[PDB]
Amino acid sequence: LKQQKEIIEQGIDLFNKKPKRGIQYLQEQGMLGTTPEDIAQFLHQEERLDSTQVGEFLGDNDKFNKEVMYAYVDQHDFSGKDFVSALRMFLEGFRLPGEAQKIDRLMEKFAARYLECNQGQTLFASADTAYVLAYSIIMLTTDLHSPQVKNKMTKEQYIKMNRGINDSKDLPEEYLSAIYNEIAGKKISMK
Ligand SMILES: [Ca+2]
Ligand SMILES: [Ca+2]
Repeated sequence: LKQQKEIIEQGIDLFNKKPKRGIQYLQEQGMLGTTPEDIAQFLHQEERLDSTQVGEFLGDNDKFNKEVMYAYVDQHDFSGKDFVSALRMFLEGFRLPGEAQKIDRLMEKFAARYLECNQGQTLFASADTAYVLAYSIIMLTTDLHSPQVKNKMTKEQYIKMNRGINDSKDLPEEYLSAIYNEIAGKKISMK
């Protein structure tokens, strides 16, 4: 159709079939800019973009996708010295892709952005500490809250995931138990 209102909704529909097709259509139509920050903002603002497609797009290895993903994470504010809440805010927006390589890029950038927003912060010696913790949380919430895993990961098990070879860049066990309790009682969701 003709009205820009309709064009945006058509782009959104097209994105839901194939993200890059939706983006290009909107760019052709003069409805969307061409920088990573333009696309990232679009991704943040349009709640009707399909959750799974946003995850696959943000996690994709192509150069342009990664730049969009960086800008997308940079438009979050992760202040407050509250790691899990930060991660929950991040993962409210879309559905994590399945491919481990994708989760890995997403978790690495999440961790870098978290520390950048918490510079006086104390627990995490390096981005790697944060990245490993974040990844362990994804694994924990998948293990605890997927009925296909019948032997659930235990608190002792979880703590092991977060050791070696850093061994001082390593997190207190009391902190890992508290996170375990938090994730066991309240799954990571989009809702
Ligand atoms: Ca988000
Ligand atoms: Ca999610």
